[PDB]
Amino acid sequence: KIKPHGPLPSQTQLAYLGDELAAFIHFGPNTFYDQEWGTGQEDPERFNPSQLDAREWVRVLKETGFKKLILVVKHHDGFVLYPTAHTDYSVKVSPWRRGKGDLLLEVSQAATEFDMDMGVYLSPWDAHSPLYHVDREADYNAYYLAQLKEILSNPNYGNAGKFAEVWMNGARGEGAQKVNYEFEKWFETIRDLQGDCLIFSTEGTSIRWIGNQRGYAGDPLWQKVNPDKLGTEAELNYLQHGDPSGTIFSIGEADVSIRPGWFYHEDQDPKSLEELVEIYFHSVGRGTPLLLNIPPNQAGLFDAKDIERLYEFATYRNELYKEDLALGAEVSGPALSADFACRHLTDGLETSSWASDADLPIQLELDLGSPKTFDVIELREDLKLGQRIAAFHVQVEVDGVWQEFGSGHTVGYKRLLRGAVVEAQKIRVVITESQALPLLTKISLYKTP
Amino acid sequence: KIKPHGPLPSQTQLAYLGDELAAFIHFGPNTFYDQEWGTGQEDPERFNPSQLDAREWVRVLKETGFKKLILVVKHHDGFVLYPTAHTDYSVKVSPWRRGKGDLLLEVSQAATEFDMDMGVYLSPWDAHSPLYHVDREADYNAYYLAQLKEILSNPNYGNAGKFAEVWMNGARGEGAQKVNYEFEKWFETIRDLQGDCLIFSTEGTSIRWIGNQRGYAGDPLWQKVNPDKLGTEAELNYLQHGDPSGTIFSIGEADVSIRPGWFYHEDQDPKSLEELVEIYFHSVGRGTPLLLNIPPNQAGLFDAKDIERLYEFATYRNELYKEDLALGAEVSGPALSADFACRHLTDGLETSSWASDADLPIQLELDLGSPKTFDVIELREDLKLGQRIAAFHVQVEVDGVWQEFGSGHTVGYKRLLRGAVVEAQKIRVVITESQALPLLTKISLYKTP
Ligand SMILES: CC(=O)N[C@@H]1[C@@H](O[C@@H]2O[C@@H](C)[C@@H](O)[C@@H](O)[C@@H]2O)[C@H](O[C@@H]2O[C@H](CO)[C@H](O)[C@H](O)[C@H]2O[C@@H]2O[C@@H](C)[C@@H](O)[C@@H](O)[C@@H]2O)[C@@H](CO)O[C@@H]1O
Ligand SMILES: CC(=O)N[C@@H]1[C@@H](O[C@@H]2O[C@@H](C)[C@@H](O)[C@@H](O)[C@@H]2O)[C@H](O[C@@H]2O[C@H](CO)[C@H](O)[C@H](O)[C@H]2O[C@@H]2O[C@@H](C)[C@@H](O)[C@@H](O)[C@@H]2O)[C@@H](CO)O[C@@H]1O
Repeated sequence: KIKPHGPLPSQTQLAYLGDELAAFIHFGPNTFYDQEWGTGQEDPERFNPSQLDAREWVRVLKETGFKKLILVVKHHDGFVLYPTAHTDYSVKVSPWRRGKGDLLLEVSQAATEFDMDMGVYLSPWDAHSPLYHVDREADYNAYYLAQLKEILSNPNYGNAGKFAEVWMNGARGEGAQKVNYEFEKWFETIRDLQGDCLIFSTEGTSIRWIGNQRGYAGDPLWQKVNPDKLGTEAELNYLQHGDPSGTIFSIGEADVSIRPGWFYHEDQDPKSLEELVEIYFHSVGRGTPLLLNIPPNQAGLFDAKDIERLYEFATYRNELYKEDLALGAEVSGPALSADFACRHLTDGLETSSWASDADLPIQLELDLGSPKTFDVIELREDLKLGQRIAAFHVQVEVDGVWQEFGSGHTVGYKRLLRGAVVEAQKIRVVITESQALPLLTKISLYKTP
Repeated sequence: KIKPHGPLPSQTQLAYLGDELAAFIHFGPNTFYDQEWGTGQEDPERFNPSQLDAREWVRVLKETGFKKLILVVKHHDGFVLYPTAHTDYSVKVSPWRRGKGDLLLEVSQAATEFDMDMGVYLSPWDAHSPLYHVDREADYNAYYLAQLKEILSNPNYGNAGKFAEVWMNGARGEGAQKVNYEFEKWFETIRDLQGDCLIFSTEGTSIRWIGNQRGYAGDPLWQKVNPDKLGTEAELNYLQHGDPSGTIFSIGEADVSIRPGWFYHEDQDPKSLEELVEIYFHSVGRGTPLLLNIPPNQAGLFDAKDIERLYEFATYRNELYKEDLALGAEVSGPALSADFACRHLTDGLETSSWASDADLPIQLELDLGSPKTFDVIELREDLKLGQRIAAFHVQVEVDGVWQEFGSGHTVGYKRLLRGAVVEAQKIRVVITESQALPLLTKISLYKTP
């Protein structure tokens, strides 16, 4: 047996890493006020998306490869998009659905139909609530917690009653009240109702912020941190790269809007395909999920251009992965045992993996059997045994000279590394630094479309 | 009052950093044999450029903003491109210029005319020389040394007899003799003849390899290293990022070819303008020089496409820097003294700088006086006092919300950081990690053409 190394991921964490793509939905009063942050003074009468079709949101996301939908149900403005018992500042007083509307239910029904996992974003900062004050913070915490209970205990919310992620945004305006949150009590309730449901927060939960809203994970990206170096004043580079000596497994989730803003603005356009592809390689291609925000318009529909762009992005990915040019390639180099043999890297069996306790550097050489043309290499670690690799490089033989293809720090769950398009038959993967004996589950090669 | 921090750059190091752009020329038997490496078996009869014109090489490089030209005078194949006294394997037995050719002379004459600084590449690995053998190590070292003297002592070579850089490539083929080099003796002779002349080597000299041939400097890029971690087995990431605790100032030179290969190949084309721009931002824009290789063809001329590409590249840079949108902006934040005032960051005077010993984070806010449109910020440290900054980020105010523009690790001699195109009047530069109290000499803003 190989012993584990470092902090190990939970099954829910591994599941998210495997899923890769999640969608965010920011929609609410801000959409009608053409703004990014609201004050809590917005008029509920303005909230009337009469053409809203939550099933279309879910259908398009499902068809374009998203595996989770994180819905904003209360942004910083404090307007609640389901009929909570706990405030009057909700859809109950809006004309939408004649006051009888429940956006969390509408989305949940569609998600259940499509087997789309659900997340829920409930803003800690609340610019509306009279309880949002240091002098009333116990009451505000009870309000927040009561809403968690309403959302997470109702079998009609979630994907068949299940939530996969809870989002606790760390943002608060200059000159807001400095309310402190009862995080542990909140986390306890989340477990009680939803088990190992992932939580995004400023604290030492299973998901952290990557430290930017550009969709950019660092290299290295260690999916681990020490919770005592988080909080609202966590260093951006600490979030972006993680901690080589981290004590908990932590996914640095890469959130980014398809538009400049999180909410829909008529005068904005979605990112180009080119732009989304760069994001993809720097998020999913660095071993962390991409959480891409798609904001419905004032009608309650995704914008036509955004929809087109999501199908274009899905096509791109489907084409990228159409053929693994490394499948069945002969692999040589050191290997711990037959059970961890080199051939496990290209055998297309996800139940087989390679490992070596040899001295570094470790050099794996692939022979594709004939010259093939590629510009992407994919490597994967076995994170059930912990993240280990800290430096590697790749070379390709060109006219009898071993030339560089590219280099990196970490591998993680999955690392895509691009290089110049090359026609080659022999490739070397060289592991040069690792915290423990390296394991890899797969080496793949692709040509970008 | 301010004490220096860390290893300080030499005058020659600072001059190169200020110059930013160097050209490389790989030309020789390999050009005629359509290969990247040679064996020393190449036939000197075949070395016969129809129309070589070094003045044209120099003219174009000068007009396109290059400040130094590093010329290969002997590649791994061992063929010497000046009439050396120390081997018969040279242009003396070539039909070029009826056996009387001297490529170093032709280049130096033109370089002297155009005041183009000169570098020389003399390959340590020599596949031809009968002295290149462990049994004949001292004889090979004496051969290499004698050639350094031929090159570096002759007033007709260099820019008016001066060389700015000597290049000692670390590459050697796997099969080759394991000759060791008399580095210290070589460096002493280089100092005797050429003073502070920069040296690129695998050892602890003034220039190191960045660790790839893609034109990519890391972030961070510490322009310093510990010589005990260099040699041929230096880790690539160590070269690419430098050493936060480095003991010598070291420029990680970013060398890259305009083509896939270093030598000219008929079937290859130059990089796009877009590709060169990306390289630029990741080399010069991360505080290190770009050394761009332009290989003459079999006629001894630069390819017409390569030339056009060099002009397009120069045009781009000229446009980019045409207007500094931050000039004269009001700058607020902590400052060490009147001598180090905030206003020095945008006063246009290269002799005024800012510093602060305030507790981190240090926040500098610029007010441009009116909304301006930009997508690049430039920061510079004062490396005469040592490299210090280890983390910073930049924010811009958009509709009363402070939004991120971008973040990084190091600044160094010069850091360009691109962000989404924004129209803003107010920007914040926030320094969050620094090895000693931070200094900056300038903040500039540009719009990419
Ligand atoms: C309008 C806008 O761009 N605001 C950002 C703010 O984004 C927040 O998160 C996004 C997803 C969206 O819901 C926004 O409306 C919301 O304000 C950024 O806040 C960070 O957001 C990330 C998620 O991307 C985390 O939630 C993180 O904890 C937030 O940073 C915290 O709060 C900031 C105000 C700072 O105090 C920061 O140091 C904290 O960690 C902030 C990022 O600076 O930038 C705009 O405010
Ligand atoms: C054909 C080719 O691409 N060769 C590279 C080789 O490039 C060398 O340098 C360039 C500029 C050109 O003159 C090539 O003909 C020449 O072989 C690379 O060698 C590294 O080169 C850099 C400069 O870019 C430094 O000179 C560095 O010291 C070299 O690496 C050393 O030698 C290698 C063979 C490895 O042992 C390496 O770890 C050493 O540092 C190498 C890079 O691996 O790749 C091709 O051979």
